[PDB]
Amino acid sequence: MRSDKELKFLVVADFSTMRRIVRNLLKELGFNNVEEAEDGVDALNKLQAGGYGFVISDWNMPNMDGLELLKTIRADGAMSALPVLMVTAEAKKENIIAAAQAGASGYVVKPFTAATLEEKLNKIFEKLGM
Repeated sequence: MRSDKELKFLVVADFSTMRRIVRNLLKELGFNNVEEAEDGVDALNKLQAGGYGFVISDWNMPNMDGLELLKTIRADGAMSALPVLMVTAEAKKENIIAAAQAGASGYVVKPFTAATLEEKLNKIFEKLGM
């Protein structure tokens, strides 16, 4: 429905190209309420204003990385409920375990196709009920 398509996303990544790819895939899926941030600090400044419903973060970023962003989110009372999808690089399963242990709603490995992202997004929406 139009209503659920209203879910507000925050895409967090140092690389503009990455933010562009994700933002287009979201648009292909019908989600137009998308915002961007370039590091963990910029993201927290936007999240604290509230009213966000889903966060997608890349892993390596300056100032505050993705893992650190995730722990910060999970430790904040008002934010601990946010669904958070972590993007990680291949050859780094340690990153996958780390994200699971920190409370990531899910992870997606890059590069990823339009199909994979949707696949992971849908799995998350079932678990939390959306």
